[PDB]
Amino acid sequence: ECESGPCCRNCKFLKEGTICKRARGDDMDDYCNGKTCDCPRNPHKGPAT
Repeated sequence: ECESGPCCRNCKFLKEGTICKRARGDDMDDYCNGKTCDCPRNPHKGPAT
């Protein structure tokens, strides 16, 4: 599969812990997980990253 959400390369998963969107406050960024490029969610409402 080519899960084309360039939190991938073009198709290929980034380095497990590589931010899509540089969110801050509640959602502490949005890392591609080696598995998925659906700009994956990172809740962690409180502690950073």
